[PDB]
Parts: sequence; C-alpha cells; structure tokens
Amino acid sequence: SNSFCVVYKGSDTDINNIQRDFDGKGEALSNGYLFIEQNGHYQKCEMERGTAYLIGSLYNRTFLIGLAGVWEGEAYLANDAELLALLFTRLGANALALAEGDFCFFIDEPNGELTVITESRGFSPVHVVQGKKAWMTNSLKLVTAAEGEGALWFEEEALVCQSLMRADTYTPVKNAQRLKPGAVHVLTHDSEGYSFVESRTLTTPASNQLLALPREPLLALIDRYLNAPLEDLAPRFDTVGIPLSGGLDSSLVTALASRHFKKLNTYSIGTELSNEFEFSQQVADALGTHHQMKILSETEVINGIIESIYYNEIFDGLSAEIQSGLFNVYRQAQGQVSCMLTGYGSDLLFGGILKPGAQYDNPNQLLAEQVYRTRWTGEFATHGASCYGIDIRHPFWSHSLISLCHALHPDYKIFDNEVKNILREYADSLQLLPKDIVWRKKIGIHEGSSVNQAFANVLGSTVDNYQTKSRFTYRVYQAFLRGRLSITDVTPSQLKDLIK
Amino acid sequence: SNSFCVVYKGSDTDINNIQRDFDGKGEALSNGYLFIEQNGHYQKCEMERGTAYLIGSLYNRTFLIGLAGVWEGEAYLANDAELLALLFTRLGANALALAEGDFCFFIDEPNGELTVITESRGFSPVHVVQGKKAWMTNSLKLVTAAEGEGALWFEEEALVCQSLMRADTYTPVKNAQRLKPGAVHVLTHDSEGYSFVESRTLTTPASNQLLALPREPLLALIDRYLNAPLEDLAPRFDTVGIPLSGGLDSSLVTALASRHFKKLNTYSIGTELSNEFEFSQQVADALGTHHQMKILSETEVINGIIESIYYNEIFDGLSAEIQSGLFNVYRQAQGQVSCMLTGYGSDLLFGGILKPGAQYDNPNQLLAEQVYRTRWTGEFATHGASCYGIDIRHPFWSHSLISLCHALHPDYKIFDNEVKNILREYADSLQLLPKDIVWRKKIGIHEGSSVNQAFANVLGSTVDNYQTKSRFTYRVYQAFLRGRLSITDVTPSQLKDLIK
Amino acid sequence: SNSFCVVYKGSDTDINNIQRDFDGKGEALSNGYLFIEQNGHYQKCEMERGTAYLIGSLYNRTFLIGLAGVWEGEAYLANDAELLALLFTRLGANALALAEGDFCFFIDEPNGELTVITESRGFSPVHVVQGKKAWMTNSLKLVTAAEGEGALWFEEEALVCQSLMRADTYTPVKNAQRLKPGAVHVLTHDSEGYSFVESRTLTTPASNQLLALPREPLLALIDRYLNAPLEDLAPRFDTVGIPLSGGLDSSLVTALASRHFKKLNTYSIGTELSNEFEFSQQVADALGTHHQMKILSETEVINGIIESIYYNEIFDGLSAEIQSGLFNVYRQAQGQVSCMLTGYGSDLLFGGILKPGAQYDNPNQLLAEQVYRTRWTGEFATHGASCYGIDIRHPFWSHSLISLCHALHPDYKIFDNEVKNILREYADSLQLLPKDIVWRKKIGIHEGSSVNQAFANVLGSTVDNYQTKSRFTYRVYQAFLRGRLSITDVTPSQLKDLIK
Amino acid sequence: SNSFCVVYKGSDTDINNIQRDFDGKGEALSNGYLFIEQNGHYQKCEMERGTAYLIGSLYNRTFLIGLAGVWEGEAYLANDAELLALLFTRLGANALALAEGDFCFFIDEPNGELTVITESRGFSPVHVVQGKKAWMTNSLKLVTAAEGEGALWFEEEALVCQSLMRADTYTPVKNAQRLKPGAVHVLTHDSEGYSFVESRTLTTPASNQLLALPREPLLALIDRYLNAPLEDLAPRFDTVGIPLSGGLDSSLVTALASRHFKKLNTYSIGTELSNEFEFSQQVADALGTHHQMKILSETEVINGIIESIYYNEIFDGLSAEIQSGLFNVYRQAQGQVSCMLTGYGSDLLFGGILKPGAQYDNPNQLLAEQVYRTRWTGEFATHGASCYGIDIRHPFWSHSLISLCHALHPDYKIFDNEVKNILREYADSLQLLPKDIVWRKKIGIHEGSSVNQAFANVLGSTVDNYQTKSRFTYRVYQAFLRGRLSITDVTPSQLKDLIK
Ligand SMILES: Nc1ncnc2c1ncn2[C@@H]1O[C@H](COP(=O)(O)CP(=O)(O)OP(=O)(O)O)[C@@H](O)[C@H]1O
Ligand SMILES: O=C(O)C[C@@H]1CC[C@@H](C(=O)O)N1
Ligand SMILES: [Mg+2]
Ligand SMILES: [Mg+2]
Ligand SMILES: [Mg+2]
Ligand SMILES: [Mg+2]
Repeated sequence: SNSFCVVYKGSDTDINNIQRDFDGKGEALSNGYLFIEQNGHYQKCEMERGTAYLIGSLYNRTFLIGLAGVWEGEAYLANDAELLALLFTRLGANALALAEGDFCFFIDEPNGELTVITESRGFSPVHVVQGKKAWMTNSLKLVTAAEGEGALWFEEEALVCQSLMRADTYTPVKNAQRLKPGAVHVLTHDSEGYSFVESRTLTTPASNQLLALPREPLLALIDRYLNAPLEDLAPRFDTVGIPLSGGLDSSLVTALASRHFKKLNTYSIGTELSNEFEFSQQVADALGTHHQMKILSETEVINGIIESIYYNEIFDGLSAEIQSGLFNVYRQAQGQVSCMLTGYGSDLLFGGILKPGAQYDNPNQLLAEQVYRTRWTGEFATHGASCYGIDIRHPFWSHSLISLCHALHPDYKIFDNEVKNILREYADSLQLLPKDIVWRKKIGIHEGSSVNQAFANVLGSTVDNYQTKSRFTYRVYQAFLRGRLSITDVTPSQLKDLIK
Repeated sequence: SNSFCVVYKGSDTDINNIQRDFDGKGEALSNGYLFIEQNGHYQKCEMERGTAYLIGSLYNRTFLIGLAGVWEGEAYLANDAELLALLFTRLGANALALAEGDFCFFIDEPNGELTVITESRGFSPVHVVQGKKAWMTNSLKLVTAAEGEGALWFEEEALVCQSLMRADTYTPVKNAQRLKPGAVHVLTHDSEGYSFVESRTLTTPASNQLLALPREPLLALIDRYLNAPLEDLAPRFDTVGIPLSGGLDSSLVTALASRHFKKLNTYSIGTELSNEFEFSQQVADALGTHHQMKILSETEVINGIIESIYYNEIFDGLSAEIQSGLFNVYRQAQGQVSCMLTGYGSDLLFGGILKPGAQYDNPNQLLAEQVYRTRWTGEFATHGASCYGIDIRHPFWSHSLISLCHALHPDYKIFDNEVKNILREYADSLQLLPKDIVWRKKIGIHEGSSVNQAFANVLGSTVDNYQTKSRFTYRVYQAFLRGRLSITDVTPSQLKDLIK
Repeated sequence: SNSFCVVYKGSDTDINNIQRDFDGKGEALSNGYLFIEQNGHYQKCEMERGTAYLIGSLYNRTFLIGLAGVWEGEAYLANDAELLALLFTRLGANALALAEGDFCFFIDEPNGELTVITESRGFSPVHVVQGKKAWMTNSLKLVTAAEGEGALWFEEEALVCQSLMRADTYTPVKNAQRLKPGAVHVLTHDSEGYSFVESRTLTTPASNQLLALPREPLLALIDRYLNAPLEDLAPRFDTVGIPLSGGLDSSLVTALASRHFKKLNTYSIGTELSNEFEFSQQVADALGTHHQMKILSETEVINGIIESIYYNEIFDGLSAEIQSGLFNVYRQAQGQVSCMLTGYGSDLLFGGILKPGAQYDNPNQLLAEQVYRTRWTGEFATHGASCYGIDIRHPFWSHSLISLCHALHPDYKIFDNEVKNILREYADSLQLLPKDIVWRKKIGIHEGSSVNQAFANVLGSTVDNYQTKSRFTYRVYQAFLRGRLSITDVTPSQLKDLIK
Repeated sequence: SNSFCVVYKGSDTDINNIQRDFDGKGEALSNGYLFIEQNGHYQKCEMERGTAYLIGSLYNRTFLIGLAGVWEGEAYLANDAELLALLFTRLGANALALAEGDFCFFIDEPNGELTVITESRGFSPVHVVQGKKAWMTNSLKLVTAAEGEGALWFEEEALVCQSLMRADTYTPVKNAQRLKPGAVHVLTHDSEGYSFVESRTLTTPASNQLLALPREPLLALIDRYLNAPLEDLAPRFDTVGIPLSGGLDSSLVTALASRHFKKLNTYSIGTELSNEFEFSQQVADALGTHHQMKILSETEVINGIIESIYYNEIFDGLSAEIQSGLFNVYRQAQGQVSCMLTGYGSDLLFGGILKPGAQYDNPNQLLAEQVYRTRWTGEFATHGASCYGIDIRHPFWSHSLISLCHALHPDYKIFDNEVKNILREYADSLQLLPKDIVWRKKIGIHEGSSVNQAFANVLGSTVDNYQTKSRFTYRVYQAFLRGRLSITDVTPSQLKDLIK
C-alpha cells in the first residue's frame, strides 16, 4: 500500500485486474492510466506542457521551497507537484535531482509522450516492463496482477545471484528495464507503436580528490545536515519511532530526535543466539524513551526476510537478511507510531565498515561502492514500512551528507585505531550519549542479532555463503512476483522445496 | 570483411583475440579501442568536441554535399566524416538522419564518452554488448571472438521463434541492446564505472493521412529518386551487376542502369523445382546484358541460408530464406563485379505484396509494418555482399521514396485488379522493357524459385511453417555467434542435429 | 505594395491610421495586430507552440520540399508556412536559414511573445521600432502612417553618410533596431512590460581557406546553381522580363532563360550619349527576343533614384544610384511581364569589380566584403519591383552560388589579364552568345549610362563623391519616411530644397 | 566593487591611456585585454569551454555553496569563479540568477567569443560601448579615458531629463547598450567582424496573484531573510558601520546587527534646516552603539550629489539627491569601518512609500514599479562606497525578501491606518527598540534632512521640480564621463559654468 504504476494505451480493464489483488484508486491520463495504492500519496498541477504528477513524498520541501522562493513567492504554498514544476521550468530537469524522497515526477503531455524523472537514491525504484502493453511501475508485482502469471520473465539464477556488484540499472527481469535513479526519461513510441525510452542522467560523477575540509566547518555541516531532516519532520508527528540498537548511529539519531519530538519510541530486536539489548537499554534510559525489546524466533527471522523480499522486492540475500530485523520492528511498532528514524547507512559514509587499525590504499573508494550498491537492492524501498502505517526515514541518507562524505579526507573516517572519528567527536559534543555508546565498535544488524546465523541454519549453509542465501531470496522473489505465493498465506515452513 | 567494433577502456589485447579470428586493423581512441575489418571503410575528422569517425559508406553524398554546400564551400571536398560533421554542427544530430548508407557516426571526446549516431534503415545494425567490458559493434560475433564462447547470452528459442513482428530494437541477446536506427546515442559511465546509454530518436512518426499527390508530379519524383542512386554510383563504376528475376522491379532497375553504366552483368538463380529464367532472359535480351543463369541444388540453397545467417547475423527464418538466392548470386558474381543493384523492397512500397483485385481496409498500414520489419532482420546488412567483394545497393530503399510511398494514396498501389499501378506506368514511359515484364504478376525470390519448398524439404516441415524454419535459423545463428561453428568448414550435411 | 508590420497590443486606430495612407488589411493576432499591404503574400500554419505566419515568398521551395520530403511526404503539398514549420520542428531554427526569399517567419504564441526568423540575405529587411507601442516591420513608413510624423527619430546626417562600411544590423533610426538577417529573434517583455529582443544568429562564418575545386566539378556546379532558379520558375510564367545591358552576366541570364521559358522580353536603358544599346541589341537578336530600348531623361534618371529610396527604403548613395536604372526598367514594363531576372551581384562573386591585370593579396576578402555590404543597403528589397507588378529575381544571388564563390580559388576570378575567367568559359561553352559579349569588360549600370555623372551634375558634385550623394539620398529617405513627400508628388521646388 | 572593463582586440595603448587617469592593471585575454582598478576584486577558473572570470563580489556564497554542495563537496572550498562555474555547468546559466552581488561573470572562449552573465539587481551595471574598438565595462568613464573626449555620444537633455518610466536596459549613451541585469550575453562577431550581442533573460516575471501567506510563517521568513545577510558578515568584520536615520528600517537593522556583530558604529547626517538626530539618538542609546551625528553645510550636500554621479555614474536627479546623504556618511566613516548596512529599499517592499490610510486599487503594482526602477539608476552601485574603503550592503535587498514581498497580501503593507504593518509588528517582537521608533512614519533621506531643500536652493528651482535637478545631474554626468571635469578639481564656479 504505497506503490504505483502506469500503463500506456491502458484502460480501466487492465486496472481492475490489479485492484483485484491490490487496493488503490485508478485515474485516467491523456493516453493511458495511472494506478496508485491505498496508502499512496500524490499531487498534480497544470503546466504549459501538460499535467504534472508527483507520486510519493518529498523529504526536503523546506530546502526546495527555499530555493524556488528565490524567484517565486508562490513556492511557500505550492503542493509537491507545483513545487517541482517550478524548479523544472526555471532550472531544467537537472534541478529535480536536488529533491529527496521516495518520489516519481512525470508529465502527461498532450502528444501522448510521458516525461518522467526518477528520484536519485533508490527510495522509489521504477521499472518499465514490456508486457502485452508497456508498464511503468515501482512495484513489479502490479504488472503480474494485471497481465498474468507469465507477464514477468526471469533470468537464470546461475546468472543472477552470483556477483555482488551491479549497475544501478540492473534487473533480473529480462522483459523489463530498471530506470536509472536521478535521470530524465521520455516514454515515446515509434511509427509502429513500439515503446522506446530516452533517458538522460541528471548528475555527473563528483570529483574523487580528497576533500581537506577543516575540522570546525566540517562539524557545523554535519550538525546541519543531520538535523535538517528532523526539523522537516518536526511540524507533523508528535511521536517518532526509532529502531534502537545501542549502536553509535542509531543512538545518535535518538539523541538528536529528543530535541525535535515530544515523545520517542525505541524498539530493539535480537535472537536467542545474541542481542544488543544491553547497549540499547543504556541509551533508552539515558534519554527516557518508551523502550521495548523483543527476541525474534527463527520463524520470525525468516518471515522478516521474506517480507522484505515481497514488499521491497529485494532479490539480494544480504540485503534481505539485513532488512529482516527492521521488518520485525515495523511489525512491533505498527499502530504505535507513524514515523520512524534510523541510523541506516552511516557506516557507509563515515567508514564504519572499515576494520579499526587496518591499512587501506583507498578507503573512500571502498565506501563509495557500497553507497552505490544500495541503489538497486531495495534496502531503501519504503513500501514495507508503509504497509505497517510507517513513514520510514533514514536521516543519514541525505544528498548533502552523502556528497560531503563522498571524498571527505580519510583521516576523519579511520585514524588512530578508530573508525568514524569525526562522527564520534560530533556525537559526544552533544553531551547526551554515554561514552561507551559513543565509542562502541561497529556491529551490524544481522551480526549483532546473529540473524546471519539463524538464516544460515535454516538454509543449511555456512553463515559466510551469501550466494546460497541469494539463491533462496531470488527463488522466493520470483515466487512472489509470479503470484505463486501470496503474502497473506505464506509461512517459512512451506518453503523447504526452495531450499534444495 | 566490413564490420567494426569499439570497446570502452580496452587495450590491444582485447583486439588481438578478434584479429585472431578476423582480419582488420585496430586504432586507439581516447578511452578505448576501435577495430575495423579488413575491407571496411572509414574516415576521421577533427571536431572541437573531439575526433569524429565515420565507419561504413554513404549512399547520397551528392545530396548531402548539396545541403552542406548551401553555407560552406568546403563540403565539395570533404571526406565522409567531415561532411557529416558540417551537418552535425550546423543542423544538429537530427540532420544525420538525412544520410543514407551502411554507416555509423561517432565522436570520441576527451571526457571518455562517445556520441554515436546510427544509420536509420538497418544497413548497419549496431549493438551494445555488456561482456567483461562494454562493447559496441555492428557484428556480434566480434565480441565472442574477443571474450569467448560464453560472452553472448541467448534467449530461449521458444520465446524468440514465436512472434513475427518485433520492435526495431529487438535482440535475442540478453546481455545486449540493439541501438535504435536513426537515433543519437551518448555512451556514458556513472560514478562506479558502469555503462549507461542515453538515446534519442532523430525522427518522429510521419503523417498517415492519405497523400493525394497529382499523377504528373508523382511520376517525376519517382523518376528522380530511383535515378539519384544510380547517378551517384555511375562515376565510381563502369560495370554493374544485377540479380535479375525478370520481375517488374529488378527489371526496371536494369533498364535504368543501362542508361548510367557501360556494361551490365545480370544474374539469375533457381532450383530444379522451378525458375523464372524465361522472363529473366527476355529483359537480358532486350537490354543486351552479360546474362548468366544458375540452377541451385538443395545443398546450395541451404548453404545460401546459413551464409546469410553468419554474415548478416540473421536469426529470422523468412529473411534467411529470402537472402539465399541473393547470397548465391553474389558467389556467381564474385570477381566479375564490385557493385550490384536490386529491386529489393519495391513490393513493400508500391503494393506488390498486396493481392490483385482484393479489398483492403488499410493497405498502407499493412505495407508500413513490413517496411518497419526490415529494420531488425539483418536482411539489409551489407557484410555478406561485402565479403564477396561486392558493394550491394537497393535503389528503391531511399529515404525519399519510402517517405513518399509511406502514405501515398492507395489508388496508386492497388486499383483496377492491378498492383504497383503507378510504378508499372512509370516503367512503361521508359519504352525499354517488354510489356509482359512491366505487367507481370509479382512473385517473390524464395517463391519463384521454390527455395521455400526446398528449405522445407530438408527440415521436413510444411512450406508455410516459418516458425520451424526460424528455429533452425536461430539455432545455427547461435552456433555461429558462439563460435561453435565456422563458416569455413560448415556444410548443411553436418547440421542434422539442429533440425531435431 | 507587399510590405507588412506587426504591433504589440495595438488598437484598431493604429490599423485605420495606416490604411489611410496604404491599402491593405489588418489581422488580429494573440496580443496585437498584423498588417499586410494590398498586394502582399502570406501563409499560416497551426503549430503546437502557436500560429506560424510566413509573409513574403520563397524562391527555393523545390529544394526545401526535397529536404522535408526526406521524412515527411506532406511536404509536397505544404503551403510556405507549413513547409517552414516542418523544417523548424525537425531540424531547428537554423534550418530556416536554408530558404531563400523576401520572407519573414514568425510564430504567434498565446502569451503575446512572438518568435521571428528573418531571411538571410536582406531580400526583406526587418526592423523593431519603439514608438508609443512596439512595432516589427519590413517598412518603416508604416509606423509613421500609424503613430505620426514624429514617430521615427533619425541620426545626424554627419554620422550617417560618413563611414562607408557598416554592420548588417546598421540603421540610422535611433529608436529602431534592424534585425540581423538570418537570425532567430524572440520578442519578449519583462515583468514591467518593457520590450527585450533576444536574438541568436542561425549561421556561423564560413571558412576562408582557398577552395581548389577542379575545373570540371566547378563548371558543373555553376551550370546547376545558375539554371536551378530558372527551373523553379519555368512552371508558372510563360513570359519573363530581363533587364538586358549587353553585359556578360545579364546576357548569360538571357541565354539560359531562352532554354527554360517560352517568351523573353528584354529591356535596355540609357541616358544622353551614354548607353550600352549596341551590346544589348546584339544579344536580343543573337537570341531573338522581344527587345525594346528606351532613352532616359535627366528627370527620369533622378526620379528612378527617389523611387528606389521610397519603395526599397534605401538611404545609401551608391545603392540608390544603381537602383535608378532598374526602377526605370520596371516602369518600362509595368504591364508586360510579371517576373524579371537579372545578372545583378554576379561581379561580387566572380571578381567583376576587380581591375584586370592588377595584383591582389586577398581578392576574395575584398569581394566577400561587398557581398556583405548588400545586406543593409536595401538593394535586394522587392517592394519597388512589386509595386510595378513584377517579381524581381537575381539568379546569381543564391546561397549555393554565393557560398561556392566565397573562397573559390582566385585564379578563377582574376587571371592572365582577365576577370570572371571561369564564368566566361562557362558562357562560352554554351555556344549561344557572341565572343565580343562573353569577353566584354565589366561596365556597371550607373557607369555605362553615365547615371553616376548625371546624379553628380544635379548636385554639382563629382562622380566619385558618394559621401555627398548619400547625404542627398539620406535627405529624401528621411522626408519620405516622415511622409513629408509623396512618391507621386515630387515637385521641383522640394527637390532643390533637398539639394542643400 | 572597483570598476573594470574589457576591450576586444585592444592594444597596449588603450590600457596605458586608462592607467593614465585610473590606477589598475590589465590582464591579457584570448582576443583582447581586461582592465581592473586597484581595489577591484576578481577570481578565475579554468572551464572546459574556456576561462571563467568572476569580477566583483558575491553576497550569498553560503547559500550558493549550500546549493552546489548537494552534488559536489568541492563547493565548500571553491573560489567565487569556481562556484559559479559549478552551478553553470550543472543547472545552466539560469542558476547564476540565484546569486546576489556586485559581480559580473564571463567566460573567455578560446575563439574570442565572450559569454557574459550579469547580476540581476543593478548592483553592478554593465555596458557594451561601440567606440573605435568594442568594449564591455561597468564604468563608462574607462572607455573615454582610453579613446578620448569624443568616445561616448550622449543624447539630448530633451529626451533624457523628462520621462520617469525607463526600461532596465535604458542608457542616455547612444553608442552604448546597457546589458540587461539577470541575463546571459554572448558577444559574437559575424563573418565580417561586426559585433553582435545575443542576449537572453535568465528569469521570468513572477506571478502577480496575491500571496495569502499566514502570519506566523511570514514572520519567520522575514526573520530568516533579514538575518541571513548578517550571518554572512559575522565571521569577518568585527566592527560594522550603519547609517542610522532613526527610521524604522535602519533602526531595525542596527537592532538585528547588534545580535550578530561585536561593535556597531552608527552615523547620522542632516542640514541646517532640520534633521532626525532626535530619533537617531534614541536608537543609539537603546543599543548603545558608537553614534556620530554631523550637520552638512550648503556644500557637502551638493558635493555628495556630484560624488554619486561620478562614482555611481548616476544621471537621475532624484537618485543623485538620495545618494547625497549616504556619500557624506561614508566620508564620516572612512577609516573607521570597512562594511556598512542600511535599511535602504525596505519602503519599496513593505509599502513604506504608501500614504497611510489611503486606498489603492493595486498597491503592490506601484511598489513593484519602484523596485524595478532601481535597476537602471545606479542607486545600488557599489563603486562609490568602495573608494571609501567601504563594502556597502543593503540587507533588505535580497532575492528572497524581494520575491516574498512582490505580491505579498496588501493587508500586510497597508491596513486600516498604517503602513509596513507586518514589518512593524516584527520589529516590535524583537523587544529592542522603543515604541515611538517601531511605529514611526515614512521619512526619506532627502526629506528627513531637508536635503531636497538645500539641493533645490542651489538651483533656485522649487524642491519639487526634479526635471531641473535632473537637468543638473545629467550635465555633470556627461562632463565627468568626458573628463571635462575632475572629482577633486570641482571649482565652485564650474557649477554655474554649466549654463545652469
Ligand atoms: N538490534 C536492533 N534493534 C533495533 N534496531 C536495530 C537493531 N540492529 C539494527 N537496527 C536498525 O538498523 C540499522 C542498522 O545499523 P547498523 O549498520 O548496525 C547501525 P548502528 O545502529 O548504527 O550501530 P553501529 O554503527 O555501531 O554498528 C540501525 O540504524 C537500526 O535502526
Ligand atoms: O524612487 C526612488 O528613487 C527610490 C525610493 C526613495 C527612498 C528609497 C528607499 O526605499 O530606501 N527608495
Ligand atoms: Mg549496529
Ligand atoms: Mg519477383
Ligand atoms: Mg554592366
Ligand atoms: Mg527615513
């Protein structure tokens, strides 16, 4: 309940099929139809070139408004679509890469042509699928629901789940195309009516020359970009949820959140094999939040994996494994909060994944690759949290912080047998978090809870083997997208066949 | 002996593998290498944006020169690349769609990214293959020769040999994309080095509203556009070859050729099952040409098929079958001529594939689909003829004629129990061809020679079943491209395994 | 009698005021009015971005249709406006610089903001005047007729008649702007309603490197480009008028015209003792044409000068002097022919204005300089010949011929004690003109009839002083544009009052 | 800040002639020279298309850096040139309209073509003069100092000292064009070397619909934007000078300035007739600033007028008269402060120029026209204060604040019996100024000090006839621009010697 899709030359027919298995509302376009799920947000506005549609949400309206406001006072009362329409017409499509959010902006032009701009981080992945008709969706399952069990053609698993590094346009669906995040696309049709996408990147590669930014300004920038999101979310939502791990990043977000929201709800998960409760409880107490822990069973851990696969359409094993915890937290917080903040991604920007004390020829490059990889996995899809009535946000994943850190001088990421140095300095400068927390060694979600082990135990493979895990995930991935498995009646106990 | 390829960030190494199975030379680019087959033509030009390359040949230089000459005198002595560069900078990339020929234009810029423009008819089909490295080639086999037998991933034949109509960007190779003919493509790379193709069509769909062009002006245009091709080649050749069938179109081309060249070599093929030799001899006598006839055995018919597959990289059954006769003609003319003209495609423009006296709701739409289908088959590829030292030209296939005929009022294509009415009237005003030829009912190459029946006999199927024929063609296609079969040691007798 | 003007937010009074002195009609536009004289031509076309207007005529429709025909069959029946719209939407504004004619193309966008494109040779000069309201016209007299005598401000004759070489955007009207020929202009208004012309040139300076184009190809191009303008005129007009001087160029046009038209009416003029009749008659008989010479009187010579100034809005001394002869020829045939051809401008392309035997370091530069001068003078305006029911045409002044000669090798224009060497070899090969004509040394219109002497006499100056003669021409130019004088009522009184 | 100029194909003579009257340096360019005064500021950056130059100063670097930082971390250390280059190549030329300052950005293309972008407020006016050579400067007196007294051709005082409504591109100099502020200008040269300015506005008119922005949001916006300019000057400049009149605005600034800087030096002026020292003093106490009043004699006042005309090249009577007070304040602060803040322009944004209690059909339209009027006057010129070693700043004149007030709902600018209502309400909340001050009343510079009276007394005319006052200003203006008068050598006789 959050996704959308559009079909060219489509009618109510093709939509009714979708609506059968998914609830949402249809809407006609000049030459097609637009389907948007129940909990889906959207806005529209008239432009000289046609009607503009903005599907999804914006995370930095404040910044965008401030920008448009330089030349148009009507920027302060503009709805999302009108806001982006102002930037589009004044600064060209490239300006839309400045926007953050799980959005998709497109213009329904009279000539039947669709001009679409995809968000640039992976919050709202969009595919153009060639079925009986051409479909553009941010949820591949919608297409199957409309044209049938065979609509989607999947690639061989031997080819799919083997490598770990892919382009941000990679997709295992042969009869489909993954639109590049942060680019402009025009959906045209040639003389014989065949679909042809014309895409253009909205952002060129940033320099890789070390950024020797002085200490004081750096700290000011970090404080500013981490609080910017929270200040945006401050107005609405009096209460905010936070998956607490007691880790540095998740804890730092809670600290900052304490100064922006009235009430805070912290959640923790772990298995019978291990948990981080001791550290999270320490932060919850220090901040006096409505804390509550939970020890997930094996069945729960697996259910979390397959839920992220279904909802965020993840086919990568590591990603699905990492999401499991988060998905159980959403389930634990359902009905308690409507907004959640995380510390997800910080380790990829400040050097958390680097081994303390180890030597690295080019640590920044190592990190950049990971930042990039999150573009196609589905880790950042928001559909999952949405179906639990949650608007999941990741404060660290902002354009400004990512760009700042992209080539930030390594000495701030790894120095003196430490990691995330500058982030630690900033964290305790807040005088809100306990020293053991601020200086805790990094420990991942799937690691600290031993979810990686629980998963390996059910697949009967070594915790290290992520290719065997991907085989499984890709396997259920196709099963869910082919409609051969309904999220409603599915249990890990009935997936033994997909194991061997 | 005419194809080419480019590899992003490739050394002489990646080329050595190719120059091992094929002949040609490799030149280095800013961030890559360019391989050009032994008998392949190409020119270079220095632009401000970088070094421009023109690989292949131009068919309408005279027209392009006359255009560029409107504002720049140097157009009269510009090489092929410099000529297109003038159009490029003066009228934009769209101006290159005005060019005809088996060419590929591209600019190598310092930034590393190349801007390429593909010819717009299918004379030089270009693919972008994602192997160990990104490859752009107008010959897929070259990539196999470069990285191995597993470089190209082929789709399931059940999915490929089904539908008859395909988009002009269709390709059975999963890890490759067929570049749209008549479009501009910029080959860029993102922050992580991954390849991304930004395409934009150079031409939009023409109008489908009936073109009620008065009789006389129409006849003048037909006289003009059919001769222009011959007036371009006249100064470059004294002798010309012509696959003659005694049909209306190839005979009309011969009549014209006799007025532009010194000697004419007409060739005719057939099987022991049937032939059109009778009609062919009439035209040869009337125009007094150096005529030659040849009966083909089943082995030669099949050999002509698998050759068109290998050289023009054709996987379609009907196309491979049709090319058989032509490929046998090339062998017969080898060493006798260096250029050939045909009447190929005329039936797709003037109503020839229409049934005399039959009623049609939308004849032009029917013809248009056929015209379009030629874009992806490889039937217009030139490599085959080229390897036989022949520059193959199809006079009817010019931009002006195709566009003129696109929506030409149907009463000129089918009327009074006749077809190709306007064309027959035109060929008549020439007073050079016998009436029985000018008004002969149309009969295809694969039909009049019963090649269709012979092909059916070996596959043990029915003449009409081009689905089974495609299975065979796609089958050898895959074998040839994977390098599993060699054109030097392949005979129809050793391919019985692909039939079962 | 074929001019037009456009006024932004004009009222019906503006139009009525104009109609008080000039017959015609006003057509309301989006946010203003468009006026066109009784005998002015104009076509319209509906575009996506608004209504396209094409006022004037096109001289090379055949060539333009051939260009558009490459992709749109409807190009064969498109009106001038539709034809230019096809080129505009397909190849950009730059494509419109490829058309020849005394035209003006503009698009009326609902927002009141029109986009205008001017022809690229000066055949139809266009100004943007800032009176009470903003005007756009190809006739300055219209603004006066509409807003009054004090509408146009003129610069001191001390600054106007001084320098001889000016930019093609030069205008002696301080409150007007001469739109650069061959450029796209966007007429906009800022937030406070002030006019702002955003212009952009559609051409780039051509190369000045010597063109070593061989003799055969060169003669073939001369034949093509010289005969092409006659081919486009053969259809209509059975009888054409030709001002014949007996000069090489005018005679070459008569010979060539004799093989394209049915009836040729040649007209020659001369003053007292100074005439070229002997040579004109030779050609008239050598080609058997309807010839008729007429001796001009003192008053008639001077009147031709004031008429060229009134109609063509010429303020340049030499220009008016030269135009004097042609204006007498138009009157000589004000009802016998509807179309005239001339050899005007030929000397600026082939070196006629060069001194035989003389040595030049850069003759082409000297010539190109003169070619450029004709852009602002008003020599190529069609108004005058129009008001006489004649369609004035100059075969030599085609984009192709001009561009060819631009840097053509000097040995073809001046060599071995001769000039226009290649042009003469061409005429000679026609075996249609007497030797004494093919090699007759260049003699200008104003020189051969001593008009340059007659004009000087009435002013009491020297034949060489054009700075003084320009002061006179500038005097009447101002007078006429202020309506203070009438082309029909030019009494001797006011004449002398203009001498000084 | 300090004047500069560029001369196409300039010679060393030109430069040395300039250094003869004005001290500075000249750096060679691709095809010309670039001069800059001793106190002139400029930075360069190597671009792909050429070398970029940023002459002047940026006032909103932090904001521009916050924009570029979204995609390029290198923006945090880029110089002014590099920073604009970052925005230019990523968001196009339109992006440079988002920057505020007395700057001029231009790119020296290797071919000689110069791409120039002008600031969008009139802070640094730029002209393109056509004298012996072609020039581009922000000081008309530089071209004279290099060409001679006859460089600049001025228009008759009849069409200058009259009209009150001028376009932002208006200039009294006939042979000089005023480059529209907020636009990109490309200085081309056609095939014959003649100059041609191809301009294009970088902004579009903002909507004129009433802005119904609620109270609280509006107040925050006023606060943020009024303080933003001060946060940019906080780091440097420990001390700041503020011309305090005692009015609502200047006082409010002094108030907000006290919460940012360390030491505030307030200055006030007036005449024998009267002054605002009373109110001015109250503010000096409430804030405890370093306030010194100074009465101006008959001279000094008339001197501040001729000073503004020389340095700011102001020719508008009213404009000069207003700047008269500011200049006298600079001299009173020279050596003591390096930066000054003013409440200048506030009345044009919040309605302070409107008559309290009066009814207006469209009060924002009147205000907008005034705002616009300041674009061609020279009021915001910084050259004047610069020479006094002072960086003059006007906090109210920001793109955001201006854009906000443009259509702000009138009830905020004039309700019941008040004006600047919302501004007054804002100042009140600050709790730093006395009631009688916060709710004072509109009182101009030339008014509060009877400066308009003194100026008038020297001309004999009344204090309302600004046509005679402009008559005087326009005369000295021309005198100075010809060097016929010196800034220092201003004989009290030469005043009258002006036929005045
Ligand atoms: N046990 C747990 N309870 C609640 N949320 C958890 C969790 N383990 C992981 N998460 C969620 O997943 C995200 C993942 O984080 P990690 O990369 O391990 C981050 P961490 O919390 O930042 O600590 P670290 O950097 O010290 O390892 C966190 O920001 C957190 O919101
Ligand atoms: O019209 C003008 O010249 C400007 C007005 C006069 C007062 C001045 C100000 O708002 O500080 N602007
Ligand atoms: Mg952790
Ligand atoms: Mg046939
Ligand atoms: Mg002559
Ligand atoms: Mg005041």
